[PDB]
Amino acid sequence: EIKELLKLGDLPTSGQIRLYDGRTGEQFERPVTVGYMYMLKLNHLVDDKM
Amino acid sequence: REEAVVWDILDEVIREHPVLLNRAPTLHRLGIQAFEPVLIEGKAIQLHPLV
Amino acid sequence: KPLVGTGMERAVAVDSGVTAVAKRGGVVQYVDASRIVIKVNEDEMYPGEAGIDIYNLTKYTRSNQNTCINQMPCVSLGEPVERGDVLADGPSTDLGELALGQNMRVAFMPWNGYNFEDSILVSERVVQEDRFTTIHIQELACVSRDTKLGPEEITADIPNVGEAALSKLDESGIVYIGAEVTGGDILVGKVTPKVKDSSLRVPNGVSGTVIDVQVFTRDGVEKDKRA
Amino acid sequence: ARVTVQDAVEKIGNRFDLVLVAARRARQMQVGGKDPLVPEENDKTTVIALREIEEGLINNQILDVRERQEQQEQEAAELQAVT
Amino acid sequence: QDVVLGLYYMTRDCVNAKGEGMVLTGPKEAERLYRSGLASLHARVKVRIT
Amino acid sequence: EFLKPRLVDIEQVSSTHAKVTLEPLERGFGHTLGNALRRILLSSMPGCAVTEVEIDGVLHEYSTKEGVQEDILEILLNLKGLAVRVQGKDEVILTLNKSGIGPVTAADITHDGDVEIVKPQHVICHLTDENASISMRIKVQRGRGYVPASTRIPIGRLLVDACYSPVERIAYNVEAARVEQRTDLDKLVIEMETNGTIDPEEAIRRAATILAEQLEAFVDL
Amino acid sequence: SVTEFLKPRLVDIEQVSSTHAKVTLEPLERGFGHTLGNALRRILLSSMPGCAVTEVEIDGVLHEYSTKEGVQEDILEILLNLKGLAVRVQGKDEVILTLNKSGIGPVTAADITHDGDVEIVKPQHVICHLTDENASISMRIKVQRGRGYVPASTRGRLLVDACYSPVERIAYNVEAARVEQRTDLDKLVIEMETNGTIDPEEAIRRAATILAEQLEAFV
Repeated sequence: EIKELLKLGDLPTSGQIRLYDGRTGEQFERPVTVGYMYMLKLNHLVDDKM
Repeated sequence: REEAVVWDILDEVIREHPVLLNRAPTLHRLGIQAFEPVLIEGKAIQLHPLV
Repeated sequence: KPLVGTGMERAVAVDSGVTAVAKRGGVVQYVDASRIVIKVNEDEMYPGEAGIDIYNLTKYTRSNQNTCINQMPCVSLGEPVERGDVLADGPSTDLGELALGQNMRVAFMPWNGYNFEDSILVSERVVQEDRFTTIHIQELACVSRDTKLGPEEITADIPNVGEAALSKLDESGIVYIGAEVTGGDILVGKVTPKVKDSSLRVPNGVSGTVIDVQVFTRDGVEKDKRA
Repeated sequence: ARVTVQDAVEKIGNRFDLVLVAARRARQMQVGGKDPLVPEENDKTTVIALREIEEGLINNQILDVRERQEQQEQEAAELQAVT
Repeated sequence: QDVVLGLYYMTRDCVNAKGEGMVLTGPKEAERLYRSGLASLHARVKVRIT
Repeated sequence: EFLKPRLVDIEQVSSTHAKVTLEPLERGFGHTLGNALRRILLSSMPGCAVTEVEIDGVLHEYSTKEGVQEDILEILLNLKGLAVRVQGKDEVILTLNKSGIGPVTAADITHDGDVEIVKPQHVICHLTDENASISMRIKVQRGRGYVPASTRIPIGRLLVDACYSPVERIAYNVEAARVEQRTDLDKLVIEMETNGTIDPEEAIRRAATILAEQLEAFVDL
Repeated sequence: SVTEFLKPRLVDIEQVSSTHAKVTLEPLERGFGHTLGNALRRILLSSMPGCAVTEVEIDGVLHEYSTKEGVQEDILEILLNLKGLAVRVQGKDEVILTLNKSGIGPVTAADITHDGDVEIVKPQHVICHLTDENASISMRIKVQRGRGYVPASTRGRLLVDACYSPVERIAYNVEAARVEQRTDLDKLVIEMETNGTIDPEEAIRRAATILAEQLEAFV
């Protein structure tokens, strides 16, 4: 169902897109995984520890 | 006040002066090692990966 | 709004009382960021006590972990709501769901060593959009204790300061509301007759905006003018 | 400049006496009166001491010889100034 | 951890790539053939090393 | 003799995004100029975003104003999303006055003929009552890069973050320009997504000007 | 103030022997170290006008995997020794050179005939060793002008990887360097060898001339 939903959107089925590099402008070999992860900011902030 | 001239003073007191970095559960002697500082815009100690 | 959730976000965001769940259904008569005034449909409405429900929202205030608990209305003006429906989204909620963090485009790859053991390498588009810029609130007390040789005033006049202290302090010595302060500033001027400066000063390293000033006074001690 | 002290450890073979010899020398340069035996690249007295050690011109024997020479110079100065 | 993956992907081989079985006059033009886009990072090749 | 490209065609496909086309290119210069111009366009372009906002009876950003269904802080983020062109100034101070129930868009701003609002449907806030009215002064100024509030820094002049950057998303793709009785000549098609304040020819021309300024360090112009 | 950048200048050229140099640049604006290093890397390493040995016809050799008596090296190894021979030429596009020598000892480019506008950067560069007196080697070595690396598989005739561009190794290491009151800028560190047909600083100025000429219709 993840693959079938990735086929409803026009995305590649493997979940992996070829990505270029912003520094050199040239392709990363062996396509990498891009997606959306729900990332959280925990309350261990660095200018309360320094 | 941290005026514009004390940062050159700071780069002239750092230069060849090592510091002892120490991770909090030190078990053997390789858990206290001395480095030379390189100043960081930031608030986090940048630590060389192999170490 | 977590794109990949489990559907239990709704029950946690309602059942923990951080959102303003509607008590009686009906039509919105008024929406402000302060209050929400709900006209009640007649079937859920009592015969006497004609009655329209006025939800007071809790704006920017201190949590127990110095985070900011804040409620924002998620219904417009003149819009039907049902019993049990949500009206104001609390902290970390989005239309009645449960939004702790935020959803971002993530690549899995080594990138030049900057994500070596467990580190994480972040674009500037995350920090330009303020999409993690959280809001912390600090309560700071200043107390006028009763000591020997005389009590301690909350006056504005402080020995061994200049104009750079009193430029932030009012006719009564307490900081204005809305004054942007940094570390080493003066908030409440308090003096000790020996006279030594015992004023409230902003802690080292913090900035901020004075959002609220509360003054508590014992019955019998007279009031400075800001009180 | 300085990354490793390995040649200085080679020429004073104890690795615990290197610290003492270079500390005696860097106190001769810091307070100190003396001027270094080596060109300085805006290095501090630590690295100038160890850099003198690596080229084999400061060890414990040279420092004791120089302090006997200064003691004899102070002796001759006291005798030729008074008598 | 990252650096051994970078080495294990670098010094390896595959049975066909760009520049299979060509001959190279040194390691400097090996890196020049990798950067210009004429060979692959793992492509078996006779080099002259000293 | 290498061949030298020219801006051969520009397709302003929408008000936001467009496609410029560079042709002819020698083999190899397609990705070099494409990555270089993508670098310059995302890094250093002149934008005109909001910098300071001064609402009427609001002390600080962490409060509300009676009669608007947003906070003052959400009003500041919606102003932070405002895109606006200025012409004959560096700084300019816009005015907003509005009563009445309904959305307050950017159309309610006094127009100030050197200043152009590029998206007049862009909603700032939502006034919610008849006898409720905001009245603000919005300091728009020219800049470059990204200047937050805390680093460059009365009580009523709220400081918002400055994000002076017209562009959003650059994507270049080379392709063979089989023409001119000479094949193997590339064709740099650069699609640029812009909020609206910069014409795409001006963007690609400033980006190439920035490269020809940086190369002055070791060649004589 | 929107056009005012921190245009740099090269602070040192810390060089080793005249075919190699390590150039630096500071202060570069944040993000310009990588695009200047990358743009000049792809231009110096992809397209630079130069002359190089392209194809070789030996007299007695019909095939690359062939054998010849009296010669220490092999034909594959003699083409590895001809890939490194660095030649400068005047306005002639391509020209043939002929090498005829028989005797005990090394056979270098100083024994190639000189006629024409050909100039060799190394008389010392050894083509092949010989161990007999009657071993007679005779090659027609054809140089040609081009624009970078053109391999053999994308070209008795033999096939030599004609590398026309004068550089051999170029690399850059963008490191942090600060101005008085700025947060973070860059310091480009180019490190570059040649083959000797051009000294390195003039080769970086060739790369700069080419990239500044490819932007002339815009600026």
